[PDB]
Amino acid sequence: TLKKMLPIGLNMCAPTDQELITLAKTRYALKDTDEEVREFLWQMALYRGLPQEVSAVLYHLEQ
Amino acid sequence: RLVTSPGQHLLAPEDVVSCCLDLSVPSISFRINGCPVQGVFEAFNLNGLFFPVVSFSAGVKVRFLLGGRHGEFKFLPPPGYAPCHEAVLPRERLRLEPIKEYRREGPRGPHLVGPSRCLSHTDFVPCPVDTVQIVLPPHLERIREKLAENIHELWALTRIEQGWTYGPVRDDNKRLHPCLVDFHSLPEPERNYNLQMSGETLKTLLALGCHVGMADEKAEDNLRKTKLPKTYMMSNGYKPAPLDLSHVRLTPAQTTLVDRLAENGHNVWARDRVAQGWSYSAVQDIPARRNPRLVPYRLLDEATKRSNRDSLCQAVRTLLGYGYNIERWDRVRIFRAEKSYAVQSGRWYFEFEAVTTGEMRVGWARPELRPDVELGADELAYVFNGHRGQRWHLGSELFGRPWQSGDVVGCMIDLTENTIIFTLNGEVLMSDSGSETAFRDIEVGDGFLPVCSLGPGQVGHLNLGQDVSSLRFFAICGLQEGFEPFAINMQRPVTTWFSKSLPQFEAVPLEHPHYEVSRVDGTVDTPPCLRLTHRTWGSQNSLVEMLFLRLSLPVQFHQHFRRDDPDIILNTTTYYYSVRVFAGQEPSCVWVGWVTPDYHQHDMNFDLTKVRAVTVTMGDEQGNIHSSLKCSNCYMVWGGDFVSPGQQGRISHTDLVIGCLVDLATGLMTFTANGKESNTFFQVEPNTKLFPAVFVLPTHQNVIQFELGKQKNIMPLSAAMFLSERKNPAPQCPPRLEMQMLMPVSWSRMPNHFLRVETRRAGERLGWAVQCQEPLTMMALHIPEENRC
Amino acid sequence: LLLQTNLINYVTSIRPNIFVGRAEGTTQYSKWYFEVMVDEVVPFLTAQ
Amino acid sequence: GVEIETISPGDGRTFPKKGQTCVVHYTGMLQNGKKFDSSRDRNKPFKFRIGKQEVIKGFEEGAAQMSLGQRAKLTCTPDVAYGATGHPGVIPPNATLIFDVELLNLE
Repeated sequence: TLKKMLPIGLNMCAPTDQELITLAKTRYALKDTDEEVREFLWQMALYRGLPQEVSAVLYHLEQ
Repeated sequence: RLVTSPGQHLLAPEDVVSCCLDLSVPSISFRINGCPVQGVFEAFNLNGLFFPVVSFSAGVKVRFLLGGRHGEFKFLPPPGYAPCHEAVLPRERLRLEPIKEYRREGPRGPHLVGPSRCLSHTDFVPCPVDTVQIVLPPHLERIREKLAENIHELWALTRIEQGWTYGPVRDDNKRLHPCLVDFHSLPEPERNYNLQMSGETLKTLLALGCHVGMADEKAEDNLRKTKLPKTYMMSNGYKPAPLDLSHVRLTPAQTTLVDRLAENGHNVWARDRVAQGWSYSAVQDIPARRNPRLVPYRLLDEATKRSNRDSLCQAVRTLLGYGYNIERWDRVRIFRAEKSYAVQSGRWYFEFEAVTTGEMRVGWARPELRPDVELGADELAYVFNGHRGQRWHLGSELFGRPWQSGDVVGCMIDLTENTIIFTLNGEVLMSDSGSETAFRDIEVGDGFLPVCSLGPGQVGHLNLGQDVSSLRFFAICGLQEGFEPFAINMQRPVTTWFSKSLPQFEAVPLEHPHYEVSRVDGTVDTPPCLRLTHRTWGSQNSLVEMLFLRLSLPVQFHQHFRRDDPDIILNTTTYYYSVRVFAGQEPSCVWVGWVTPDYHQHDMNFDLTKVRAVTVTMGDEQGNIHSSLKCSNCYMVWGGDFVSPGQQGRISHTDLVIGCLVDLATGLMTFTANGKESNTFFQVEPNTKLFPAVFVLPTHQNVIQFELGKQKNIMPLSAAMFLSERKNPAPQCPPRLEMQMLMPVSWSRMPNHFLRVETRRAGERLGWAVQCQEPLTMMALHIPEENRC
Repeated sequence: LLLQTNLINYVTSIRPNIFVGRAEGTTQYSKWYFEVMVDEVVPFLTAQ
Repeated sequence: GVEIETISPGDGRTFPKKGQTCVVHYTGMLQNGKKFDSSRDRNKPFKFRIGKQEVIKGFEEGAAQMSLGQRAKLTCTPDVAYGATGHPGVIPPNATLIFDVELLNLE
């Protein structure tokens, strides 16, 4: 519906966690519960210049 | 060419060079240290404008001296020559600039520059409407009188406001004027002049196409006059009383007529003054008859234009008071990335900044883009235009909104979804349908490259993102979506190519839409031939325009000048060539001859008077001339010289054959037509290269044929082009010999570094200064047969 | 026959913004004059 | 013989004498305008002794008439330089040579 705020959420996570984001995206592909997934466990230069839950959103929007 | 001077040497420090130009009888002369040089240029073309120029390489320092307060001359100019500083236009200021640049240095980086508008020598001749025969209609005679009366009242009021008072003899110090009287009390000749001027305002309105006619018959008796206080009264009892026109409002069409009326008056005045021998000059000289305002109205200063417009506007309000009603080819430049940088996958982003608002275009292009087609007019590019929000790919569509100075456009391409997106100042541009993407469903093909196009007088800046911190709106839109700068992780700046508008000769493509070239073998009675034909002469989409064709290989003259029987033909050194024009093609539209390696004129109105030519004359100290040489780059003859007298057009269906003969040992070139001699001949210097060439304008299905034949005791052309065939009298056409045609534009590579040149005003006495210090070098590849680098 | 190679220098040109021409009925004068002074020059900064 | 034209004037008093050594910078091209040699490319001045048949005739005759610091141009006819045999792979037979010579130092 209204996903103009997705970049704001994406800005919260550092690029290093990118490899995590896809991995959990597979767990929601198996219809796993949120609690289990929580239990189941130059870009940097620009990120450092400034003073999980997202993967569910991308997985849901992938449909 | 060498010249004689007292104490000859190459230019050295403390030398002074003086240049003199005489437009009358084209003449250019030089003096060094006050001693004249014994050589002159003359008899050159006169179209266009002339300017001084100095050319140099690294490691020089010079100063320009132009006279006046821009550098004092070290020697007295010849008696009739004027200083250059007098030639500055009223709207401009003196400065130093380069010639036809396409790049500039800026604060945040280099700027790209489009073509520059320039004046022409026909912009200095005034052309009035010439409405002499025009005669004011009878129904406008009353208003002519009333108009003159009010113009007088207004004039008198202005004088009186500025302290003028009546006296019988004009005195400009005491501000006494005899015309400060009632209109009816002026001397008859002055009244008549005023009536003539009023009538010519009316006649000029009519010549400009105005409809002038009575509309409100009540308006006149409702007019009132301005009532001035007694302090505006002259000693003779006269007090001006101009009409109160405060209620009158010019319509837009009437304002435009005021504006148009003025220019015509200034132009006719300027033409009248020029007819008596006056001229323009930045400084006034009454005895020399030079005035600082003798230019056409377009080039005048704003203050003078407004001052001239004021009186005409006043007259227009007065007239409306009485109830009357009155009712490619260097036009664009294209820059693009190099072919090696084409991308076939990923998501990419770059930025473009518009320094000026105008006709500019930006987007993505295919590697095989053409230089002579407008950007986006075909299927090879996807482009956004900001002057008027539009998107271009195989057509024009409305899109986005217009930009302003300093705006930044971000271009993004996605090759996973095959989409193209444009953003303006971080805001995504969308069409009327509300779609976010500008283009979709794009086939990858070979890849895409950044491309931009600039019109006349425009300036722009391009950023491919070598430094991420330099981008301004990348983080706002594009960073989180997964887009990357185009030039990231690159050690050196990206190489750029641009469109160069210099005509060059190129081979005819094997699949050209309109033209076809055929090779014909030699029979028992015919020589080998190269024939040209038109493919679509009669169709609706036919293309008809001038054609400049030449052969591929040249002939060269020697270093020194000093039924066939073999004894004559083995040492003849004379060569022959032929051209056949078929019946149906008008012989009045064909020029035949030779060209030099440096012909670059793509002219659509070609004529034998357009050929560049010059004469260099050498003389002695006592005034005796030693030699005079003529230089040109085209030696041709016109077909119309060989048409039959009184011929009724192309009614006669007969072919025409023109032959050319050259002597490589004496430098003499001659022509024959239908076996008859011609009076034209040419003489050239040793060590010269020549190419056979034909200029044509098609008028029939079959146009022309090159014939490599042979005459008695004269060798064919093949014996002059190829070394192994130097003694073979049998004509032949090897595969290396082919026909070429002239092309207007091409591609060129931009250098990586440029010379640094500094200019400044050295001083009021010293003049202007130019200086260059840092050397630069390049590696050049040379093609010998075309004499090119 | 074979393509040639060499090393060459860059050159450039400089002009003022004064323009002069001739035509029928033109408003411009016909004769002009100007001067140039040389202060410094290095005969061989490079091999050329 | 050889023709000499002055490009830049020199001392005008000192001339090469017998037994001395001349140090020069030169550039040689064919009559057609094609360069074939240059000592400035190698960045080392050329040094030769006059009268010991070390170089071709025309170069020596041209250098004999130049003063110290002068810069001039020389022209050599085929019968003076390499004749009708030429220089195999460099100079074609029967070629006229043009040189641009600057005289730097003597002995």
